[PDB]
Amino acid sequence: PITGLVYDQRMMLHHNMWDSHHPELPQRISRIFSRHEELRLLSRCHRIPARLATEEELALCHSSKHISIIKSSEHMKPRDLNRLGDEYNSIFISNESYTCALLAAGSCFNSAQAILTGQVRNAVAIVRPPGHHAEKDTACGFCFFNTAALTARYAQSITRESLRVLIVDWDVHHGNGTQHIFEEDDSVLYISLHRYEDGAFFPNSEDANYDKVGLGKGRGYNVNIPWNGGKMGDPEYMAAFHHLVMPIAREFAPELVLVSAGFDAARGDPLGGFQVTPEGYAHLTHQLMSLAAGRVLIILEGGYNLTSISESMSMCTSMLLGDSPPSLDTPLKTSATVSINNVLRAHAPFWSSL
Ligand SMILES: O=C(NO)c1c(F)c(F)c(F)c(F)c1F
Ligand SMILES: [K+]
Ligand SMILES: [K+]
Ligand SMILES: [Zn+2]
Repeated sequence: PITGLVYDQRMMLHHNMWDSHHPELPQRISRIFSRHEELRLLSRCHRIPARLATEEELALCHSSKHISIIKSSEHMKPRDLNRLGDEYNSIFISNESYTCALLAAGSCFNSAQAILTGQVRNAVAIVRPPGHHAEKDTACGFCFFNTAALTARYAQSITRESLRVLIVDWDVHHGNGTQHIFEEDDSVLYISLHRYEDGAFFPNSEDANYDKVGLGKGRGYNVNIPWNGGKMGDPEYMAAFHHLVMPIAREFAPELVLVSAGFDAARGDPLGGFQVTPEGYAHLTHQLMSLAAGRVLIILEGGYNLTSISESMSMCTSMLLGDSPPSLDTPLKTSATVSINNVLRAHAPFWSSL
């Protein structure tokens, strides 16, 4: 009954050389790691080493063109880096960015391999840059390669092609890249909760709405839970898990669970505007542990209040370690009930548990 942890200080080297106060800070990962030490959680975990993803691994989800362009940034000069970053939606690049994105992915591959071989029951990956906005052919929203998507395909590559992987994306933003990568796939169930605001919230696309249920063989295997007009918090997230995430997940019966665990829905986040508490994230983690015989990998995505993300992700690791859930502190915001009912109607054709 062992929990893996991967963290490598080298991933701090990715930085914004024009705006050193950009919220996707190097110290996002060192702060989370530190909170694990001062809570004495780190000594309770088995440390899993980081490694570089290979280019062949990147090709599991990304085009050769995209891989070559990001790879080339390693040797670019500052003006050329600024030029190239400005060509994407919300990207900054330094000479170390490519290596850091490689390490983030390879860290998650090693963790998934530890889980699937039974060396650990579950694991946490304290990694940056994030992944879930990255598409097959382009970088986006602070993400270069789609770490969680790659890990799902890597896992299938060391087990069997049709291994059922559930990705739960509780980052406050829609994982546009993850949805698109698996949109026609019934082996990877993608469930995202996200602030939507009728398309006004980043990444600013109606792809995130509840009626995008998947395509082709994938119809039913893409579940968008979009929030509108409300400062959502633990009550809304508990209700979404009770009515939607957990029944669908149980029916799908995943063999591996990946959490795209952004902590920007947290109370205090400067961007998310939501109020999920650390005990909220602990309860969400604890519920997912009832799936896949406990085979859960928690992957850091976004989250920009250094205190909030450090407390929030430490509480997730505490639940993976088997600690009992802390106690939560209200009626759902009326628009949250609407959102949940919209998803319920959109997916009950495909999931009899709804
Ligand atoms: O955290 C994010 N995504 O997970 C994120 C964000 F919070 C922003 F404010 C952005 F402008 C952006 F491009 C992003 F990708
Ligand atoms: K999300
Ligand atoms: K899918
Ligand atoms: Zn986010």
